[PDB]
Amino acid sequence: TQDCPECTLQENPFFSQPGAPILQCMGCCFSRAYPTPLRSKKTMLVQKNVTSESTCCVAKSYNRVTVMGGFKVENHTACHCSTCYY
Amino acid sequence: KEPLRPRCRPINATLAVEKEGCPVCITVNTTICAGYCPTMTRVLQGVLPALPQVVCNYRDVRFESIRLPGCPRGVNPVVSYAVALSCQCALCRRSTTDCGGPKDHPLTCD
Ligand SMILES: *[C@@H]1O[C@H](CO)[C@@H](O[C@@H]2O[C@H](CO)[C@@H](O)[C@H](O)[C@H]2NC(C)=O)[C@H](O)[C@H]1NC(C)=O
Ligand SMILES: *[C@@H]1O[C@H](CO)[C@@H](O[C@@H]2O[C@H](CO)[C@@H](O)[C@H](O)[C@H]2NC(C)=O)[C@H](O)[C@H]1NC(C)=O
Ligand SMILES: *[C@@H]1O[C@H](CO)[C@@H](O)[C@H](O)[C@H]1NC(C)=O
Ligand SMILES: *[C@@H]1O[C@H](CO)[C@@H](O)[C@H](O)[C@H]1NC(C)=O
Repeated sequence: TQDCPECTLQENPFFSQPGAPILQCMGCCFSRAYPTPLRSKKTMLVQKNVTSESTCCVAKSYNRVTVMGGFKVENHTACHCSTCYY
Repeated sequence: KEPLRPRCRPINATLAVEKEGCPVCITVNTTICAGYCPTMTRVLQGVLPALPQVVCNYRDVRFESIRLPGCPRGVNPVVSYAVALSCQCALCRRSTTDCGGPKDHPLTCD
């Protein structure tokens, strides 16, 4: 029976310069997949036999900065599980 | 149980089974895949081939049939359903799977 890490702000350690950390939203979010219902099939040009419902650990807010010379990284500042195919 | 955010594993639930043509719609006990899965987005821009994310998904499947009651003479009433043996955390391949978001509890007759 296994656990999954909360979706939170971790620290990216390749871009983090001391006293200038870059935060990344890493973590786990709830998802599920069951077989596509009949209703839905009668909606598809190409029948999909399985339906996946999913949320994903993403940035609620962030600021695009630049670091270590010329990397143009986006530094997150709040996470949450959201639409996965954005 | 002990996990707060359970990793992807089959969990049994009841799903609505019906065939276009028989009076009733029934429900059968099966196992689907539901759980948590680790995702993350890149911080570095210059977005090199954007990192595709994973969904909790079927691994090993089994099928079980059932004879639908009420079906008139002629119509075939045996309907097979998928049952999750193994669940795994992998990407949603858009060829076979309908990769979408949360519809609130679609597993239901009527
Ligand atoms: C990236 O964003 C973080 C988040 O605000 C910035 O670091 C914050 O700095 C304050 C003051 O030291 C501390 O609270 C934390 O280190 C960070 N905030 C939080 C809520 O933990 C960081 O400066 C940003 N990086 C750049 C280059 O702007
Ligand atoms: C959804 O449809 C896919 C495509 O046929 C199924 O995948 C195949 O499953 C069979 C057994 O049912 C295997 O023998 C094949 O090797 C699989 N092929 C591929 C490309 O995946 C899948 O089993 C179906 N899943 C559900 C839940 O019904
Ligand atoms: C599926 O597993 C067992 C099988 O007997 C079942 O009793 C249980 O209710 C289901 N598990 C969960 C987590 O719902
Ligand atoms: C749901 O389906 C089976 C069908 O025989 C049932 O016996 C059991 O409660 C569940 N299956 C498993 C593998 O837990």
